Amino acid sequence: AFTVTVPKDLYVVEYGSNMTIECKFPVEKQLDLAALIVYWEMEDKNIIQFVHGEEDLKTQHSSYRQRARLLKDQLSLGNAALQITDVKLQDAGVYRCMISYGGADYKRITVKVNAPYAAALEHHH
Amino acid sequence: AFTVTVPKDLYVVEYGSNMTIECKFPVEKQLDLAALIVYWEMEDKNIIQFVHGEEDLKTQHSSYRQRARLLKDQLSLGNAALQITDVKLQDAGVYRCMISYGGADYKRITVKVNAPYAAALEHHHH
Ligand SMILES: COc1cc(OCc2cccc(-c3ccccc3)c2C)cc(OC)c1CN[C@H](C)C(=O)O
Repeated sequence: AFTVTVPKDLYVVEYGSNMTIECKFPVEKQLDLAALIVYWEMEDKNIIQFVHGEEDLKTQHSSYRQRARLLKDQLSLGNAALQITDVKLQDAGVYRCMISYGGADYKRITVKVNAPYAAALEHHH
Repeated sequence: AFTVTVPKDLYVVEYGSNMTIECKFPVEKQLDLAALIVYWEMEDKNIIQFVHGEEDLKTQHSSYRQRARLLKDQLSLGNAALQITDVKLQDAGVYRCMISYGGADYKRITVKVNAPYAAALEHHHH
């Protein structure tokens, strides 16, 4: 069966750093880009959509603009890796990577964000 | 674009009855089952998986045992309908219909559960 796997289903990262959350699917041969679909979301807001070799960002949620990229470089390795830069406190939650490449499956990844008092306090108001 | 559509994205049902929540996907002429993949989840609790023309119950969440069917007949019509029987108070929430058939898409459906005092009282006391 075609199954998406997640090497680590929980990440805890420090406010303001960068994170790469990985999502693995089988790639036996050379990648067939036109058969590939990658959807990354967080809660119910789109982070990246990838169909026919191109990222589509019309969908992408405000709070992910210019901070979220899919390392297409790893896709040929079978790795839909999402890179978030300048991790905010509002990035903590459940992410889902959904992959269709001759079959389909999806997996959740939970992200916790440690933060110093100051950043938490400004998130508070 | 491959688009899953939901004719009704809100359902109101009475406790202990059955509900059928509707989810439609494009099929022009006769269906290719080896390409069809349907997942019904509810707030990240797996309800149904349908792969290779077979429902997969290996991931089915405890609370949906033998209460959930996918109407296998109407799949050729472009109809992924999830059928829940003996609707519980914990069946209220956001459902998600995920469909891969060449393209891929998913849609949410909210379900509210009306229940009389006694049933709500046992649910409250759980
Ligand atoms: C949230 O909506 C989505 C979701 C998309 O992947 C959703 C997606 C992507 C990959 C695999 C599985 C899947 C996983 C397990 C079981 C069944 C399917 C799923 C649901 C792609 C989209 O775009 C291609 C759009 C956008 N709508 C527009 C109308 C469109 O499809 O053009």
